[PDB]
Amino acid sequence: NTQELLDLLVKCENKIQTRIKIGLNSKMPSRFPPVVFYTPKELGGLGMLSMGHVLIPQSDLRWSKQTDVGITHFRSGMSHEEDQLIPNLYRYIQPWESEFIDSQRVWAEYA
Amino acid sequence: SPYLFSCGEDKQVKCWDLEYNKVIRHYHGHLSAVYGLDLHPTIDVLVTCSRDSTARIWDVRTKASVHTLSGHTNAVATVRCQAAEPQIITGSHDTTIRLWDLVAGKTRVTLTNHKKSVRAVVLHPRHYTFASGSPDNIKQWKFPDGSFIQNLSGHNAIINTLTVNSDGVLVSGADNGTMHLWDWRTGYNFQRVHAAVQPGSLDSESGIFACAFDQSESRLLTAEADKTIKVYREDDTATEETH
Amino acid sequence: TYQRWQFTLPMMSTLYRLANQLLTDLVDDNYFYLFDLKAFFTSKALNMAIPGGPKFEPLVRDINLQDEDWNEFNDINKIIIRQPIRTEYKIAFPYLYNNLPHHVHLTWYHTPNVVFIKTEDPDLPAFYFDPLINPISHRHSVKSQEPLPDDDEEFELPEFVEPFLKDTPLYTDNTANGIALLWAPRPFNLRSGRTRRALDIPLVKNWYREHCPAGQPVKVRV
Amino acid sequence: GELYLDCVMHDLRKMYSEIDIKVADPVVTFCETVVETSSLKCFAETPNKKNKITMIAEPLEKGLAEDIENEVVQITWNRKKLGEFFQTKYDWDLLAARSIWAFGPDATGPNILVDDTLPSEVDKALLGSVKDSIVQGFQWGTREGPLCDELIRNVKFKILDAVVAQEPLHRGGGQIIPTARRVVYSAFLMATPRLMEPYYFVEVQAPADCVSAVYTVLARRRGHVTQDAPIPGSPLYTIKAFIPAIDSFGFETDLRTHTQGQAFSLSVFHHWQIVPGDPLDKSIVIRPLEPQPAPHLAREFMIKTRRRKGLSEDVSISKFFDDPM
Amino acid sequence: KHAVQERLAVTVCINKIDRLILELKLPPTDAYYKLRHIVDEVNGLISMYSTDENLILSPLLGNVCFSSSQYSICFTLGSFAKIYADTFGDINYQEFAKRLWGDIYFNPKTRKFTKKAPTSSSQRSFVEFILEPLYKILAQVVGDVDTSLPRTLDELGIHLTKEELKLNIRPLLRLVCKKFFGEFTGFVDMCVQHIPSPKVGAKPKIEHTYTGGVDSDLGEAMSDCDPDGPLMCHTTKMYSTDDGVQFHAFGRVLSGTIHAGQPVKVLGENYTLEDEEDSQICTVGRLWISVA
Amino acid sequence: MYNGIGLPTPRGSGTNGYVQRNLSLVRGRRGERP
RNA sequence: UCUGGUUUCUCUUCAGAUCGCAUAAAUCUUUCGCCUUUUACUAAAGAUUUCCGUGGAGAGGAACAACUCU
RNA sequence: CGCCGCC
Ligand SMILES: [Mg+2]
Repeated sequence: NTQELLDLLVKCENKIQTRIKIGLNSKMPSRFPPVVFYTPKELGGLGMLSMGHVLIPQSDLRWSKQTDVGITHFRSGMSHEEDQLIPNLYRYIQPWESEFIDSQRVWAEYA
Repeated sequence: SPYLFSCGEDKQVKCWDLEYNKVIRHYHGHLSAVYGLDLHPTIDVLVTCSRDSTARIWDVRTKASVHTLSGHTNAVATVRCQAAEPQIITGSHDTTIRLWDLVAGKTRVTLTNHKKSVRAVVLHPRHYTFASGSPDNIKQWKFPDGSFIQNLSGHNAIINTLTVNSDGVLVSGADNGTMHLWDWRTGYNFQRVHAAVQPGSLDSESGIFACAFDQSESRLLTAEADKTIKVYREDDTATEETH
Repeated sequence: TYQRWQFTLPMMSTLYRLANQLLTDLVDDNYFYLFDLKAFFTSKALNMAIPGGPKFEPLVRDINLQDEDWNEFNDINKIIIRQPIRTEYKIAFPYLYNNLPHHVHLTWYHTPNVVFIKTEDPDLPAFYFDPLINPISHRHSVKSQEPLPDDDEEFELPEFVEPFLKDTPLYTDNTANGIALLWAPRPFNLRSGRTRRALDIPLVKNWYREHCPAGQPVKVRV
Repeated sequence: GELYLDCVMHDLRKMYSEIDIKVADPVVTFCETVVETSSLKCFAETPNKKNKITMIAEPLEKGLAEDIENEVVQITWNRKKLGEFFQTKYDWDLLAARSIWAFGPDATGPNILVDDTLPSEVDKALLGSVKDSIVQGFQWGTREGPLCDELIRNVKFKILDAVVAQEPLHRGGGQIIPTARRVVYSAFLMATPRLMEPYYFVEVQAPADCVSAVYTVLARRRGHVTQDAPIPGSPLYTIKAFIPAIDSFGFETDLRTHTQGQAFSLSVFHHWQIVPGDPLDKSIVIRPLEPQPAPHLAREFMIKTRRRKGLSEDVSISKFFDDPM
Repeated sequence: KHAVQERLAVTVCINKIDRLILELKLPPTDAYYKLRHIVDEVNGLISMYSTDENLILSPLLGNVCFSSSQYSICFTLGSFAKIYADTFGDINYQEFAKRLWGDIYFNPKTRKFTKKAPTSSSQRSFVEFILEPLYKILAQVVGDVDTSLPRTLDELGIHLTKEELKLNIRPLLRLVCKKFFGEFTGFVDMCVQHIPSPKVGAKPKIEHTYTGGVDSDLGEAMSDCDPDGPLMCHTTKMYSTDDGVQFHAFGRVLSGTIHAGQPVKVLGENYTLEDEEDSQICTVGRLWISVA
Repeated sequence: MYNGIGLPTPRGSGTNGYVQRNLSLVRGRRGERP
């Protein structure tokens, strides 16, 4: 729900993307593809858990501060659009109210 | 001109334009800190005095050093300049005044007195006769050739400022807080006022670094070491009479 | 010194024919409604963008503020929205659709829409692409003066009974392309002028000051 | 219009008062009327509990509404002669035609009164019939609108019966004017009242190649295109249409954008028409955003001005209009 | 519609005939068809509110003057047969001038302005003496600036020197038809024909703007200044001054005169039901007339 | 901006911009082409 | 019958004009943005210059200048 | 409605 944090994750992840690239003196678009970062260390590579490639949402900026409006106009997050579709980190993390409803039934069944 | 000038110990001399509140000229060339500056009242130059040993004639509109007035042997604490000859008066920390030629650059006449250093000179502005300030014996001179008119009384701190009003009153402000009023005519120490510090400052931090009269010369306002501007006025009585 | 030049209209009409493929068919500044320079200056000043237009950085009018009671008293979900206020409306006239505008310029409004039939054939006033509702060969509904062809010849002196011209027609070979050159672009409606430097003349410059034709990649429109 | 109010706001900001000024979203002055006549008859009370003026309100025809709107009848005429005018024009009844007094708003707005539908003699004593208290009381009570503080127009009220105070210097002689106001629009609101939005007549000139674009950009804004006329001379030619003034906002810019600057339009005030819906309706859910193209945008269109400078809502006829004892 | 509702003198100056013919490029007969159509349309449009049934407009009444403000031409035939007259005519216009519209002239038998076509393709007198010569000036200056233009200047009798002939084709056109047509005589003769030249048409004016006032105000408002009347001058408009905070109001005087700081009884919209609830009478000794 | 929104600082954040439209909306009439 | 001059080269100040129907780079002062520090930078505002060019003016010739505008 | 490119 916190939109201002989803802007921040896209802002910060790209900033450490760029911080590694300036250590190679590169900063170049295709001299340092996102295969290099998002490949797990077990093959080699750096292995980093994306949350930037997420298509950060928007809404009408006039009526945003007024009222819960709904949803329109997805804004592109990280700058990668070639249909690689790097997985989010959020889908591998089991949500909270699901976790508590699992907790209630599991300890009930265990007793 | 509609702009003020500034100078400080960052070696920098600046022309703050007042119609925009921003620096526009930003003079350069002093090899050490920059102490005093003064404007020539008729033509558009600018005379600045430093810590190294020198004073400089900056040409406004060209920001170009017309002269470097190289004749002192230590820091040059203050400088005033006027329209009538002699043009420039530099009182320095090597205990001497000297009086300069603005045109040729050479000094006209140096004034060796003042066992301790001179740090404030001021000119009058009705008739001749400027006056200089030093820990020993604030003196008083006379413009063509320089001539020892008079010395003034025992205001014996290491004084910082001299200012003179058009009706002959003269304030000497010193480094230990004491500021002495005088008159130009006789030399009679008049008031001898010593102000307090404002609550935070310790007792031994009173000292006067600037004093200037108003254009009205009803207000005398002093900038002190207590991070405070103190603004003074007259008093409308009669019975504090002269002895 | 090659500073000044004067041509003649056949010599310039041929140059105007040769200089197509890079010269725009726009007869008036009416294609450029909300692509004018002043529309762009307003879009710069107002932090918004015409689609297909330039996107600048904000200026000193960055952040606004209104306390909660005041903007809550003016603007709730109370106003009668019917259709949204697009940004082309705000760039069009930035005063009733936009509170606090400044450093703002104010655009042009409807140059009078020149029509100008183009030609492919001789006989200059060919009268095509044009209907006509006036009933031909039979009309009267208004009273006319001198409705009595009765006075014989007394005052039409036959030395100059004639019109102002019959020694030359109302058209020739170089009056079709002459009035076609009357509505030409900027270098070609001159007949005379000065000499410009060869790097001073921008060739592909009426090209970008247009819309982008659709069906073009993202690289060429950015 | 748009450009007029633009130049107003430009001269207001940067010439006559150079303080920054917030504006609002534009919205129209709109109007009120009735569609058919009453379904009940009114009731009165004064602080003396002395009067009982029971009456109704019924529509008129739109042409004569424009006529009295546009000074075709004038109040300076002869009583029988203006009676003959309305008599032989609206095939009205003879005894009621001369019975009229001064008209609605400004004594020009079409909210006329006829005293004499129901029979000619009741009182006629001292006031006995509407002379100054009810006439000027209606003037004071027809410019301030009943339903959402917007004016009535093209709805006439006819008094059916009334009574005078015993001596209106002593009893109520200036205490029936607000009762007169309240009675008249009490009879109005019980009669299925409706609202009126203005329309603009728009004249487009447009080249033939981009001429369905104007059909789309006014058909989206609820526009009845009346006359597409190929004109002689100009190869560009004219469109003549009608659009609501609430959907005229950014009209010529939208029209001139879709036709890449070739088309052009002008817009002027036409006569008022009926919004699709009823203001009296309840059990009617209005989302805060999402404009209605619905048959119930009138209820929205009136609650969103009662939500304005406005009043409180729930205008069912129980409290200030009637008395279910 | 708003003018005849105020029953003002509806004359008309239709404009941009260069835009008719340099731009739409109509042949002369069809240009006459367009102009006859447009004058017939404004005639049939004025006669929608027929309190003034006799009042129609046509060129023959001196009621409509054609023009092109791009190139500064006055047109109308009561002023154009002057330019037929001063060079090589001796025509005695305004009987010749009221004769060229909607009737066909033909070259032999020297003149009989028929109601019929003598030759089976006979252009009218309006498109043989006045409109198509304007075509020949116009087309020969914007098509043939090098050849055939000194011939037409020698025929028209306009000398024009080497500096002013090197112009671009649009200002050269404006200068050549400015030196041809001279001054705007058509626009002022169209105002001798109509626009009732006040104190003559003052009766419906003072009737409609004032509320009655016979025997007190009506007969003196019908009079002129002749300084014996009231002051009684209207004001509808309020221009700004350059600084902006000063307003200068603006209006017409009807019977009277203001000199040097007269006390001025300022009426209002509802200050005077019969008498002034407020005046704030003013003393103004500067007032002066306006140009652009 | 077609209508309302985007990003004033495309060089601040680590994005390129290009707001899409939300293609998953639910309503009655939207289109312009067919 | 008399009056009688466009090119091209050098200087001479004035420029108030889309001096240029297009459009560089720098310095200063602030806010940005990347940033570890400094130059290379970012992209907005303000005020200044330099530079590539131009406009009207005095003079000196020479170029058919004697063809002839006048 | 499409940042980014390094001595
Ligand atoms: Mg270091």
